[PDB]
Amino acid sequence: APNKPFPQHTTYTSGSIKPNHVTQSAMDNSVKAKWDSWKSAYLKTAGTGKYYVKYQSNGDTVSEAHGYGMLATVLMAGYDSNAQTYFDGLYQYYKAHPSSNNSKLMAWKQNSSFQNIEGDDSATDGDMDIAYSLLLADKQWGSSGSINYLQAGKDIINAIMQSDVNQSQWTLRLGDWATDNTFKNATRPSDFMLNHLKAFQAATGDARWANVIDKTYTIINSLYNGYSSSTGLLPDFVVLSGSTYKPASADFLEGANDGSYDYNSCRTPWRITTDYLMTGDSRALNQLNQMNSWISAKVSGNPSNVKDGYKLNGTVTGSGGSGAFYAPFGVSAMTSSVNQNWLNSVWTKTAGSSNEGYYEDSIKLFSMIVMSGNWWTY
Repeated sequence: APNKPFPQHTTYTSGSIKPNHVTQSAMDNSVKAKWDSWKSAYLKTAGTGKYYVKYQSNGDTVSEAHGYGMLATVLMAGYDSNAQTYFDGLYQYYKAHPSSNNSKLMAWKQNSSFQNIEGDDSATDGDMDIAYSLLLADKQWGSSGSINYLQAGKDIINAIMQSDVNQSQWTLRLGDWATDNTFKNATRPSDFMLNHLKAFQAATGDARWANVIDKTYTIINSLYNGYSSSTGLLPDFVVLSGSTYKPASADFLEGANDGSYDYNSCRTPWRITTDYLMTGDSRALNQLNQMNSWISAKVSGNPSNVKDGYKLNGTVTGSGGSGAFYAPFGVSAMTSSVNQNWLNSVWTKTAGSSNEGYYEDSIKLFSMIVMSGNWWTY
């Protein structure tokens, strides 16, 4: 039986808050309902012994989606009696899709027949969530069964350090391909999963992870003060120019909003706050607090007014509402009791929302796990 069955009712750092206009059991049951709806839409078989996550309508996948499936299945054990079967199947799918640069990392994208497409290099975020999910699996089920989760997790973590970390700068690369002069020093703030990195250090003893945590907090604060002092917002991509990290310019890698708060960075208020929640580490607290203050004022406290993109100065770039964007602000709102009403509003919006699509629904689900007090770490 699972050692950390959902719901764990984790105690987060002192002074943090959870929604308080609904009961704890209503929250737990909302998460349960969202998990059932997520799996019904997104969690699919992938040939015998394998599962995968369908990230788009045509049945393609990416390693980001894979790692969200792995993470969710382990967190939802205790509720979902098939959690370990799903997790194991997802594991076997990951093992069958090694990156062409480091065989412990994952080839980032497959078509609907599970063949690698668009290049078979890794993506650092998918790698990191797969790695973290394996440490959680060791906690959840133990490593004595048919898969030694802890060892699998160490092996991928060491690979991330080997191939997905720039060890000159102690920054996370975009992936194991990102080694040339244009891309080697670039980093994606949505990969700043500081609390995953602490877990990596704990599992391996490698203090290089501490170097990356330290540098990454320095970058967050440099960009905050330098580029987003009134909003707290971080750009989709960051580049090193001369002495200083800066937002990327348009069409650096994905599109026109590469130096703005867009579809990558919408995850940062979730990923960064989680370290604070779990540890009390206050090194991004001013940045997160500024975000809370700015967004809740920007939208007059109504989560339906959050748009799917902003410039770093707070100018709207998005054209619509999106749970990928409102739900992570719910998590950052948890830093202070001054946001109680705003956090309650985000909760209600998120829990009451319809299925929007793989990306939005995954982000809402994790945000709900966190807001309900059910996140936990290695």
